[PDB]
Amino acid sequence: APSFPFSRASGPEPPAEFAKLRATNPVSQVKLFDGSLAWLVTKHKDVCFVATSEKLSKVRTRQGFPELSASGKQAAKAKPTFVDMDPPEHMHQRSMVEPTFTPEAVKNLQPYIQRTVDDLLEQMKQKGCANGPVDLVKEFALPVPSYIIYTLLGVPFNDLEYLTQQNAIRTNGSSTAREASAANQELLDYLAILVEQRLVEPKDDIISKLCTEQVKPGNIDKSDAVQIAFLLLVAGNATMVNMIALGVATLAQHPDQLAQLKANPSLAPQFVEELCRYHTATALAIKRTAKEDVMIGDKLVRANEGIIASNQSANRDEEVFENPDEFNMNRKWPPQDPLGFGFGDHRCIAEHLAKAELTTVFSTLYQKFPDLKVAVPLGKINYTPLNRDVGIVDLPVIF
Ligand code: HEM
Repeated sequence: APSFPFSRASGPEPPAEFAKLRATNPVSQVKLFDGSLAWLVTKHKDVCFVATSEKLSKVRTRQGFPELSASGKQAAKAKPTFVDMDPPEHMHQRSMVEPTFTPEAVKNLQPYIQRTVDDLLEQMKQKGCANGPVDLVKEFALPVPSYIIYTLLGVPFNDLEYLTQQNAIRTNGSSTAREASAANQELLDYLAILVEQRLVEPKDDIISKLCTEQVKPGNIDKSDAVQIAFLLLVAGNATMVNMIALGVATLAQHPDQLAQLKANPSLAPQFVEELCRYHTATALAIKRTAKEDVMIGDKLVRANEGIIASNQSANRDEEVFENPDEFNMNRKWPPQDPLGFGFGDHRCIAEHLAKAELTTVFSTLYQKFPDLKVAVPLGKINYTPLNRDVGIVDLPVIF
């Protein structure tokens, strides 16, 4: 049984192990850091199965849950939020914050999203270019999702820049454990303040909604509200940043498609669709423990055994996506759902918001800067460590 998680084949590539497993051992056992075993599911059909089976659980206090790291096991001790709940608890809490993320609400947020992107682009533009190349991540990829989620949560405008930086420290590779923990606790303390403030004087934001609709009524307590807000913040911000950076790098890697996108920004949604399939920046979230014996393919997963369903592998499943390793924004999509945002009940609550942010970025970026170019050789891009989800740390660009 090989050690898992695997390491990416290279900067922009997924672990090489998946393709081989999909072809000769679709459901196999892998070894976790603590020596425990878990079943790794690699085929699309099987990942969908794992994502929806009611015989499987997300509760981390269940023996057999596939924790992939030491900190993961320790974090499982805290009171859980809907991300780690099974029905009916899951939807009971998730539904408390769903409203802001529906396709309709996101559609209505479009002008705000566009406005946020335009402003950041305009700033990045005045950030000059005569003084050398600028870092697209620090100047654009990072603040776009950060400002949007912070603003949606209820953070005032003047606090955005500082909080964006602090939340970034939480996951920065350069950050020490101490710095990361401090930023983490700092954000939690700040949200606790906002919750106290919004309880007294609610505004038009998620935190306020939690306070008035759930805290005051006594459905949840203040700390719960804080944890739900924190979850919405940290769950996908880092991923958003990486996806934006990865999209820019990918376009540079395929001049033909960049030319096509420049000539037709209306192709942004298709490009984002292909981007979320090709670069599965969140590939270790579909994990479960078997509540009872379950058969998957030619394997029997016994009660209390853990399962890791790789949506990254599923998105490269040759049986579903033709020429899966080819990035093609003009790709002819099959009826099967790409799994960049998961599947089933737990499917990313912000899938629509995330795609809207990406679509806005890629339909505006090259209209603002038609000659935007990565300022270093593509093969020199600074990707995240290979033992981590795919992403880019920094990306110098000129325009
Ligand atoms: C483009 C970036 C994003 C990608 C690719 C992504 C992908 C995912 C994936 C694969 C999952 C696991 C779904 C499952 O269990 O099947 C997930 C869950 C989740 N994501 Fe994201 N996500 C993104 C952005 C966001 C953003 C912007 C937020 C916050 C505003 C967010 C909040 C969450 C939450 C709270 C969950 C847990 C949902 C649940 O368990 O019910 N995600 N995301």
